[PDB]
Amino acid sequence: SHMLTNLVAEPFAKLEQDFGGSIGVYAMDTGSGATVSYRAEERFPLCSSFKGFLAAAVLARSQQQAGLLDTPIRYGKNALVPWSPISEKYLTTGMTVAELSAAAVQYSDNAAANLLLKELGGPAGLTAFMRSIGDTTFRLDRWELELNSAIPGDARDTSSPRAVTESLQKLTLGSALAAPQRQQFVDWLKGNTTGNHRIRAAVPADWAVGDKTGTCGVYGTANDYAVVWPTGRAPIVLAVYTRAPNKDDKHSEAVIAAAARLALEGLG
Ligand SMILES: O=C(Nc1nnn[nH]1)c1cc(-c2ccccc2)n(-c2ccccc2)n1
Repeated sequence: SHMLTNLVAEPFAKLEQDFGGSIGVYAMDTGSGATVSYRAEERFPLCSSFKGFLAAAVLARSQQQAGLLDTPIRYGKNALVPWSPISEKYLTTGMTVAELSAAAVQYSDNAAANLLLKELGGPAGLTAFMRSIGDTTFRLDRWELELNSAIPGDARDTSSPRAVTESLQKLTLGSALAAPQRQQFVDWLKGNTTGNHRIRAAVPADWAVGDKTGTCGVYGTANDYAVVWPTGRAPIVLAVYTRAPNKDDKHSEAVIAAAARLALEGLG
């Protein structure tokens, strides 16, 4: 589908010129097979958007570990990382593995993320899971909050919008997860609360959307990926990532939404 990529090439370049940074977009229409690419193979910092794959990784481990999702996890005050709005409310009680996973996806809870990263063997364990579903691009290298440095040219804690999309499609529509675990992942993504102004702001009001956002902040680095379900039609999977050369460059949610629109425009 080289035709549709060329259709939106000039609009995408004008958008990233207005933003003053780089924009990486990949989108595939599972109803036709048409794809749109713009910097889709370049590396962008994952930021918080890794927590979606972190939850899918926990779901795959629950398959051969029955009752993993129900295992209570108690944690002290030192386990609290800045921006842990869900975990700091159960500090005196604890939470379940499934609760921590839903908090990491839907609220980007950081203490919950590090607690789950520890459950999987650290960032290498999550990287191991993505390789095991066919993703050779994804890599996680550090924990919260070190993974958010978004240093120009640093491949640590990065993936490509295409690999993100391809892996998201495998885990939400393909066979990387079993039918029970697949629906829970889609359900966790559908209930995300942090993405109202990104991909969700780019789709019609009747579309069902599951997404996970990321906001390094520095270097104008923010992102969003989603599986969107048009009414009575096959779903589209897409990923939109941005970065910028200067540490104090500001990210733009509006730019992310506008990029999600141009990709849907490219696919129809
Ligand atoms: O990515 C993020 N958030 C999100 N976006 N979409 N969903 N969640 C996100 C949040 C934060 C953060 C900010 C303040 C306090 C605690 C954490 N940092 C962060 C962490 C360290 C250095 C620079 C940025 N990055």
